[PDB]
Amino acid sequence: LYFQSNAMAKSRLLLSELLDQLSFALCIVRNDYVIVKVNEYFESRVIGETMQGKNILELFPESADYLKRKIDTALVIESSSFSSEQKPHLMYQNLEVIPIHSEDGTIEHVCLCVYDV
Amino acid sequence: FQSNAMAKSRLLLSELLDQLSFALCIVRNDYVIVKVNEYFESRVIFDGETMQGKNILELFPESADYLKRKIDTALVIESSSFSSWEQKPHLLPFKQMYQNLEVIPIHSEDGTIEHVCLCVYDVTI
Amino acid sequence: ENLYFQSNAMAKSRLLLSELLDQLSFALCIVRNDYVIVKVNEYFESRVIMQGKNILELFPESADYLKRKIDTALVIESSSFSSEQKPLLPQMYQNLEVIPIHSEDGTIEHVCLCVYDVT
Amino acid sequence: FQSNAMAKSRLLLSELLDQLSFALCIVRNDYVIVKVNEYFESRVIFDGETMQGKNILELFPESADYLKRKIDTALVIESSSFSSWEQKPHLLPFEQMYQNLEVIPIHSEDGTIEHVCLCVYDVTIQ
Repeated sequence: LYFQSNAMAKSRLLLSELLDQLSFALCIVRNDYVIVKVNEYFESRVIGETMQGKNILELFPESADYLKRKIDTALVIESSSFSSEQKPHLMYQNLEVIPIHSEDGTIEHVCLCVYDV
Repeated sequence: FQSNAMAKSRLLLSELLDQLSFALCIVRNDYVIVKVNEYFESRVIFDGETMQGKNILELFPESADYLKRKIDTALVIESSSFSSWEQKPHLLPFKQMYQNLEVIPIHSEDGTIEHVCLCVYDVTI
Repeated sequence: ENLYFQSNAMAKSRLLLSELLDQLSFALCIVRNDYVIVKVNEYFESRVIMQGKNILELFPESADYLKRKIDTALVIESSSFSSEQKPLLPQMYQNLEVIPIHSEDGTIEHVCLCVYDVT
Repeated sequence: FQSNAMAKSRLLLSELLDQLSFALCIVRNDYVIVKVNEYFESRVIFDGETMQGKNILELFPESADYLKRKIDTALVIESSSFSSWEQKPHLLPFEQMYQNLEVIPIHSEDGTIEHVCLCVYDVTIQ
């Protein structure tokens, strides 16, 4: 580590570890279950043409029951959820669902985050 | 209220990680791959498992010429180098834009370069 | 952010890294049953005016709240993510996280403390 | 138990951020400070509010000579530079350790270099 090159490498390595640790899947779903926004991370690590602008329940029917509920919950109770095996075609995965309030106060969107464990 | 706060937070975090992500690979003197990061794995047809202990020149022959010169430069002048990617066959896909390549020598206890570190970055203009 | 020149890209890259670290930055120390501090963040030390001191002796106004939260974790043997604090450590909220540390035997000799900021 | 998984996790993260953190400062081409890290503030006598709209060369006079040569290099050769901090008085106050300095020019739409970025990195040997 006496050479500046080594220091440089260390940094790059550490940043790579930090980034790979915080890496998570993210998309935003409209209240008709369509995706208005997604991670390069989600798109590059799961399951046609592109995820942007289509149905989540139809993209992952293997967990469409589980998903509908977790989304439906958010927009009705209007709060975040946090769930505990595997819930996507990517020990397991954790899911987080945040409702997004419009300026009037109505939810028309939820944020979906899946974390690898 | 607190919901948009959480949402905006996850959104921001996500957007920084997407913009800071880069490919990283470590190779021996013989151009044998010893380490690779998740971003690298996901942008080549190969898994990191098969790539372990393979020669990067052999694994990517369309970029071998360019890559060898770049690695060899770092081995001989004994210092890191940073530049955009000169040669038309890119090692990695992009997903007008371009790619920077960084090459960093790793010195042994004795002083000699025994590994070198490659990082590829993606820029959109 | 006129990223056509390569120097501009590097500067963007650094500013972004800086932004991320600012975001993730938090205060961490580790105390034992004595309430003595045996480990602490550079972040923590650079943000309050430390190793070997008593966490309660250091922050007098908060001492009441701090003891509770520490002693909770070790009795439940589980974690305590919480906000509530009035008299916390140097509105703009500060969330607190306490995590027990099971020693080789199984009994808890330490807890981790984490304080976070929010805009 | 699960408790140790969380602790080690926070410790890991915490030690990663300690090692990746660096001081960052943007200066106009007349040496006037435009933007600065929280991490930079914490390690100088000044605070961010006070520093903004002031000349770096005036704020750290014992370092001005070295800093001007570094910033001017960027300004004239139109390129970034990276080296250890070579002058005896270090800008920032942090088993021997040493500091690295990176100067990066920033081009305007026109082409002209109107700001430069400064980043000070801390290394630790042995």
